[PDB]
Amino acid sequence: SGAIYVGNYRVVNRHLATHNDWANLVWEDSSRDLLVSSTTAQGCDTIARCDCQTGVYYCSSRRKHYPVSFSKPSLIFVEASEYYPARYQSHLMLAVGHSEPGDCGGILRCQHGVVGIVSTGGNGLVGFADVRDLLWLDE
Ligand SMILES: COc1ccccc1CN1C[C@@H](C(N)=O)CCC1=O
Ligand SMILES: [Zn+2]
Repeated sequence: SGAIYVGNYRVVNRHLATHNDWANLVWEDSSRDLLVSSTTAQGCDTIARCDCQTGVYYCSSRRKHYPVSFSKPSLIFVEASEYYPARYQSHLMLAVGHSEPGDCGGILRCQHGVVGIVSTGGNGLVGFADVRDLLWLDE
């Protein structure tokens, strides 16, 4: 679990969105595994606007943060789960590291701010859904 809070927005993994997230929907994209809902409270996370390929992510299945190198956002084939059939997920970044389904929502950060959230894993890889291209999150 986990979310990003910036301004009047809440960014979560689309497959973990609640009834309240869907009742206050701002934007969602199944191909990216992202959903953004509106909030009444003001959030103060900072979104990165950069092309970093190194950062640190939080792994709840180890209660640890890990430094990683990751690929630039791209279209990657993701095996089926109970939430999606096998498909290409867009705007995904991969790194070598540990990830279990419950790790989804853990933040990946660089020196400029939040880069994305855990969205995929297995076979010793971890995948992060990018948010750096969503410029409207700041306004
Ligand atoms: C071993 O599978 C994983 C490991 C870490 C994280 C996630 C998974 C598998 N997964 C993929 C998600 C997606 N983005 O398509 C949907 C929910 C889910 O359980
Ligand atoms: Zn950066």
